[PDB]
Amino acid sequence: GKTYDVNICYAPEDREWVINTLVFKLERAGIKTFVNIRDDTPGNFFAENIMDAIENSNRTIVVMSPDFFKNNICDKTLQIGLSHQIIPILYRPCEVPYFLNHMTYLDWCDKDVRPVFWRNLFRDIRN
Amino acid sequence: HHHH
Ligand SMILES: [Cl-]
Repeated sequence: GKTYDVNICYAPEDREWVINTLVFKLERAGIKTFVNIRDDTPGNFFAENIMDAIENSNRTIVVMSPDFFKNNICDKTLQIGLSHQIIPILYRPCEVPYFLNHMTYLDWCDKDVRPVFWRNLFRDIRN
Repeated sequence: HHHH
């Protein structure tokens, strides 16, 4: 019942794939997406933009990578996201923190099952 | 359907 179907939480180092592949495909599929570089409010505090994205979206996609887990905004977003619903994507191999080590994720790195990645992602969002 |  939220304005956006999904918010995308990601590190700037992964922007190329996130914007040109993930957001591109989501929007083509009719999925309404909050993306910081378009939808953040300039002059709001970081925490305000985090909260706007989370509370106005049904779920938060978490784009896991080594750079995600070194990024302050990503961590703060994730912590609040755990109190709602998240869709973790393993985009690049990394050390996944203990509190995510028992959560099912969509594994982009597993090339042989890549043929079902988008099906699975879109199904969850639409469910 | 909501997670969890
Ligand atoms: Cl790592």
